Amino acid sequence: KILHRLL
Amino acid sequence: KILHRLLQD
Amino acid sequence: SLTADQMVSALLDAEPPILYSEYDPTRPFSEASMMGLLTNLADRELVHMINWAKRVPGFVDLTLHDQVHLLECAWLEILMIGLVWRSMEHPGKLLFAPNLLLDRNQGKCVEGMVEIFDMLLATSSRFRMMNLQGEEFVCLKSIILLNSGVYTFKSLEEKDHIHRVLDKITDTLIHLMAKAGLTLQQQHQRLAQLLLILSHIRHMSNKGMEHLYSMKCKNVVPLSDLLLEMLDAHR
Amino acid sequence: SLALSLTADQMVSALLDAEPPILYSEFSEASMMGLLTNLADRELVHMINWAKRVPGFVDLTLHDQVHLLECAWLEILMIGLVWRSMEHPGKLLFAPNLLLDRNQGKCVEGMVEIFDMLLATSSRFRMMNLQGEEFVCLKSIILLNSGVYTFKDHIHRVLDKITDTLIHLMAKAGLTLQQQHQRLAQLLLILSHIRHMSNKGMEHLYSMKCKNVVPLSDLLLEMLDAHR
Ligand SMILES: Oc1cc(O)cc(/C=C/c2ccc(O)c(F)c2)c1
Ligand SMILES: Oc1cc(O)cc(/C=C/c2ccc(O)c(F)c2)c1
Repeated sequence: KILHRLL
Repeated sequence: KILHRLLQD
Repeated sequence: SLTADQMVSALLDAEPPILYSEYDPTRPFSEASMMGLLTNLADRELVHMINWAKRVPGFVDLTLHDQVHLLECAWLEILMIGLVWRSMEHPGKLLFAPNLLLDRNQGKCVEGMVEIFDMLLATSSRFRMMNLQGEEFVCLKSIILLNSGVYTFKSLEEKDHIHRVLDKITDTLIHLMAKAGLTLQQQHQRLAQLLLILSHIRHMSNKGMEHLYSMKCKNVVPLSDLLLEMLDAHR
Repeated sequence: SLALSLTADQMVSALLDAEPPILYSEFSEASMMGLLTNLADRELVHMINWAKRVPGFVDLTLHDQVHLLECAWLEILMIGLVWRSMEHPGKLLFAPNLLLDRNQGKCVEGMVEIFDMLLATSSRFRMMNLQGEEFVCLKSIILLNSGVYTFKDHIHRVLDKITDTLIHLMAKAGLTLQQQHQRLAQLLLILSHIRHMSNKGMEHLYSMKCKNVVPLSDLLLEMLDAHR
């Protein structure tokens, strides 16, 4: 998920 | 309304 | 105009009874069967809650319209926190009634019910971990009644009153903790811990609200007229 | 591991420094919807990097970090808006160039309902005279608390510490012991209402999905799918 990458 | 009634009792 | 002990005894005396269901553990449960039981139980508990609400110190001082609003907004919340309190010493289980003790697995007999079950179970587990007291429980239940609808509201000066008793229940909660022998810091933290639960309880209510609304549209089991009224306040 | 080792002023300055910026935006129904969702998507990116600065948030595993943000992103988004719109009564300051009315909320189905709740919260913050140091504490509390049940001993320790931080601010402000308890309670009761707006906002957002009005960014649809 993109949320992972931002984190 | 039933609540309207039940509270008035 | 009450002391906290007078406040607590006022709440403890006003406590609604624990009702039973017509459930007979001789036959298993379907979707519509378990739905009929829970909604029939919720309807009968609703009646007791209303007469309990009229005994919460300061609730009568409100107008009939505001009394209606608060109960319309918090009925499923007050309902749920009562369950969570009953199911406290039945880990992994939900005590809807003394004859109706349910499992997480049994929650899968109804579509989307299991999700709300775990949340209720998690809240019951949390109350157990915090070792919630009955005096603390009746305070939180009164807080939900006075607070959950106080925002969705000229002349008035009644909101100012609602916050007054609210602040008084806060004082009452602190008296209990201070009486228990907690340090000043432990009181603050425990007070905070308790009121943060109500955020989660509100979440379960909203999820629960939309759920049995689907049932009303899916037409699985008939719902009592009082229950449909409380449900229509939430659109 | 590291968050518990701060003073409250060290805790406050940690939160104040981590504050996300105020973004700008670029009315029909779909037009106002495009604006708000585009704004929310850009604000979401800042929030994530803000979340990674909340003391003790990094100490959690990547999965738990995801869960908490999935659960509270609309809440954090809303309490921020409510905070901005604090000194614009009867109005919502989504952006410095996007100040909206309760009447303008009627440009979208069921939007006005959530508007009044947001306006009521902003009014409440104004009445309580909420401080910026108190605001960043509540916003952090929501992040740590909103998803902590749907799963821990550490998160509560951090939560308890923010409680200590909140009390330090009030005691610093010259409030009596009783006034501190009551104000602490008053604040945390708002979060119950903010949760309610989030859930109402979540489904309204979902109704514009399926029944397509304006396309939504992939990041926004991801956060929206965490809530069923
Ligand atoms: O007496 C109580 C007490 C109580 O706490 C809960 C209930 C039932 C809650 C409920 C009912 C139907 C649903 O579809 C649902 F999702 C939840 C009944
Ligand atoms: O009812 C709805 C529907 C909908 O699609 C969005 C919203 C909220 C959008 C929003 C955007 C930016 C913010 O900073 C914020 F707090 C909220 C509310």
